[PDB]
Amino acid sequence: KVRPSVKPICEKCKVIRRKGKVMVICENPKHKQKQG
Amino acid sequence: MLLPKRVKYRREHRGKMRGRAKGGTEVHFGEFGIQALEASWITNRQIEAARIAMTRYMKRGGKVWIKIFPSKPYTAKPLEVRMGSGKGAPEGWVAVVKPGKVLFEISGVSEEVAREALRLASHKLPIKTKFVKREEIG
Amino acid sequence: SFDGMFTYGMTHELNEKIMGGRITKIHQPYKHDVIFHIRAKGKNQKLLLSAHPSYSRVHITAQAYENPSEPPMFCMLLRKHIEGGFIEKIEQAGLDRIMIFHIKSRNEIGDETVRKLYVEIMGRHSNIILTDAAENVIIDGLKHLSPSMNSYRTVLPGQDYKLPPAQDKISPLEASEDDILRHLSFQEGRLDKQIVDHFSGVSPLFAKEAVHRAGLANKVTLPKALLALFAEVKEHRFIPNITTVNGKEYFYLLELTHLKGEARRFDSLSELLDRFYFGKAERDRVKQQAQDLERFVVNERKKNANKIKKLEKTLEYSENAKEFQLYGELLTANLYMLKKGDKQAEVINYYDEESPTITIPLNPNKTPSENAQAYFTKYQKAKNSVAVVEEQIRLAQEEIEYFDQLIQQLSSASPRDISEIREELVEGKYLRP
Amino acid sequence: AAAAAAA
RNA sequence: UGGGGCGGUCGCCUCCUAAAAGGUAACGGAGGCGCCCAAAGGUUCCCUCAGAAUGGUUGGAAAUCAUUCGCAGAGUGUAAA
RNA sequence: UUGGCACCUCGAUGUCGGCUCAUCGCAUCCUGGGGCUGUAGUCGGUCCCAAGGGUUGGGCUGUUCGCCCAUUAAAGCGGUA
RNA sequence: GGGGCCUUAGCUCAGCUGGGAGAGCGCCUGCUUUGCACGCAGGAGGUCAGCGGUUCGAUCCCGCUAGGCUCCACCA
Repeated sequence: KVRPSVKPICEKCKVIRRKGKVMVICENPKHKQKQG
Repeated sequence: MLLPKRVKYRREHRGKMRGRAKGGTEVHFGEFGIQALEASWITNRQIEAARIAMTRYMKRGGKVWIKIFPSKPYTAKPLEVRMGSGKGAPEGWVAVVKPGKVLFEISGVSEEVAREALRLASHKLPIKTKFVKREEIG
Repeated sequence: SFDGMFTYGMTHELNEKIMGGRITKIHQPYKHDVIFHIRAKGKNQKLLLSAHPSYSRVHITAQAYENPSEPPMFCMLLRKHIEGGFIEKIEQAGLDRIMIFHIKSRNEIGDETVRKLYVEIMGRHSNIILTDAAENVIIDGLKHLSPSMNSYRTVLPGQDYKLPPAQDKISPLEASEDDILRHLSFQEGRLDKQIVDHFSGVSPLFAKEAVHRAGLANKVTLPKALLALFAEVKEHRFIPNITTVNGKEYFYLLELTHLKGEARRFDSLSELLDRFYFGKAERDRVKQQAQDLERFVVNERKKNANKIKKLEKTLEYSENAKEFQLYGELLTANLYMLKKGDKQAEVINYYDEESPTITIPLNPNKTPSENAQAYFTKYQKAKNSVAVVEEQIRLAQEEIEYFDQLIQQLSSASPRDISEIREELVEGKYLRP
Repeated sequence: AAAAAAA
C-alpha cells in the first residue's frame, strides 16, 4: 500500500529508508507500506 | 455542541489574532492538556469532535474540562449573490484561540491514556499542538 | 331483540303514547343516538332513535342523556327540517324492521310540506333517512354511503330512495292456519332456522321460543303453537320481561318458557329498554371479555402443549447429537478408515480404542476436519438445548396451569370475585408509576 | 443578442 | 446602485467602524425623530434612589409600612452616548 | 462546472449543437508489467509503473448530457477563444 | 442554490414545545343475533426513515444522512 502516512502497524514492523523513501517491511505482507 | 443561547449582537467584526494568549496559558485544573502553537478559529463542531474522541477512549476515568467556548459568531452570506447589499446571516460560532492557550484538560487517568486521548483530540483540530503537564516548583 | 313483532308492538305503543304532538327539540349527543323531544298530550316525552351497530333501538327514554356537545350536521338538518312540525302517524312498512315517521312539518319559508323520516333497525346496517314524501329523494342520511361501498341502496343527499331488499318470505301475521306450514317443509330438523328464513322479520329467539312452546315438534304439534303465539302478538297482548341464565341478558315482549333463570317482569317496553340496556356498557364489556378471554387462554394452552412436544423433540435430538459427537470423534483421527463413513476406525495398538458404536452416514467431505468439528459444535448446541428446553417446559406447564385456572375462573363465578381477581392481577405487577 | 447579420 | 431592472433608501439626531486632537467611506453594524410639557419652565426652601432579609390581617414571589446592607445595581418626558 | 470582481475588447473579440481536420495532459477505458487480497481456478476488488496504439453503429430529442437496442478489448476523462 | 413540515399499525395518520407510541381503516379469536353480509369485547404491527451524542427515560433535544410534498427562482 502506498500512503504518505507510513507507520508501523504491529510490533514486527520495521521502518527502513530504501532509495530515499520511508518504507515499512514486516513478516505479514499486508503491513508493507511505501511513500513517494 | 456549544453555543450561547443569547447574544448582545448577532453580527460582529472578525477581529485580529496577533500576539500570544491573554489568559488560559497554564494548566491548572487537570494534570495534562493541549497547548496551542498557532492561531485560528475553532468551530464548535471541531470542539465536539475532539471531546467525543477523548471521551470515547476514556470510557473509564475523569471528566473533561473544555477551556475554550465559541462565543464569537461568524456571518455567511448566501451563495451565488453579488457583493455587498448588506451583511449576511450568522451561520456558526467559533472560539478565538491564540498560541499558548490551553484547550482541553484531563485528570484522573494514566500518562499514556492521556497522551493518546490528546493525540486523538489534536488530530481533529486545525492547529499545531503539543503536550504539556502541570509544573510544581512549588 | 329485537324483531318485526317487537317493531309492531313498538308502533302500537307509540301510536298509543305519542299521537300528534310537537317536536320541540332534536338532540344527537352520540354518533348513533338521536333524541326527539316530543311534546305530546299531557307531559313531555323523549323519543330515542338509535342506529348503533349492535345496540340499535327505538323507545321513549326517561333518563337524562347528558353531554349535549356541538351537534353534527345531520342533527342540524333535522332541526332545520323537522322541528316545529307535527307527527301524523307512526306505521310499519309491512312486518319488516322498518319504521316510518310521518312529519307534518312547516317549511322555513312558511308553507307546509309533509316529510317522511325512515328509521331502519338492522343491527350494523341500521340507518336513519329523511325524505320529502312527494318525490321520495333522500334529503339526508345518518350514515352516508357511496355508490361503490354498499352499492345497492345508496344514501346520498338528493338521490332517490331505493328501499331495503326483499327477504322473499310471507307475512307471518293474519297469514293462514295452512299457508304457514305449506312452505316451511321440515325434513331433517333445521326448524328454528326454517322459521327464521321463511318468515318476515323474525328473530332466532322467537323461533327457539316457538319450538319450545310446540313441545315435541311434529307436523301438527308446531303450527298450532305458531298461531297461538301470533294470536298472543296480535290484539296487543304483550308481557315484557327480562330473562337471563348467566350474566348476559335477553329481552322480549313475550314471556319466555325456554332458557329460564330470571323473571324481572316489567310494565311497558319503554321501561324495559330503559333498564336494559345502558346500552352496553357492562353487558358489552362481559361480551368483549368473556368468549375472547377464554378463547385466548385455550389457544395459548394449545401453544404451550405443542411447545412441550416440540421441546421433547429437541430432547431426543440431544441423544441424536450425542451419537453425532461419537461419530465425529470416530472420524477425527480418521480417516484411519476409508473416507466412507470412516467406520470403526481405530488403531489396533498404541490407540485408545474408544471404538464407540456409530451410525455411519457417509463421511464428508471436502473439508475433512470441519465436518467432524461441525458435528462437535452441534453437540454443544444440543447440551445447551438440554438446559434451555427443560426450563421452557417448566415455564410452559406453569403457564398451562395458570391458563387452566383462568379458564375455570372465567367459566363463571362471582361478580365481586372477578373484581378482586382484576385487583390482584394489576397488583402483581408494579407497573408504571 | 450579438447576432452576426451585417448587410 | 459592485451593469440596468425588481427590492430598498433619500432630511435630522445618538453609538461603533474611526486608527487615544478634529474629520473620515461602503446597498457597513444598531436605534430613534417630524413631538410633548402652562407645566415636566424660572426662583426660593427641604430630601435622597432601586433591590435582599426580618415582621405584619385581607400580602401569596411581588399593592402599603419600620429596620439595616446599600457611591447608585434607580431615576433623569420621549432614544443612544 | 456554477459563482465572485469588472482588468481587455462596444470607430464589432460571431455566440450553442453537429460536419471536416486534429493536437496535447494523465487524475488509464482496454491492451503491457506488478504489490496486497477475506486471490482454491476462471472472473474479480484496491493501489503502483506506464499516453505506444486503439477507444462504435443506431432509435428519441436543436440539443451537450441522458435513456434504450445491438456489439466490442474498451466504447476514458478533460485542455486547445 | 434559498426557505417550511413530516417520514410512526398492510393503509390514512395522532402524540403541545423529555415524564415512557395511539385513534380510524385492514387481518384473526370468542360471545351474541329466530332473520335482511346493520353488534360487541380481546389479540399481533413500530429499530417512531436511518446513525451516534446528551441526560434518569428521546418521534420530540443535535449534526449528518436519506426521501416526500411544499414555494418561486427578472433577463441578454
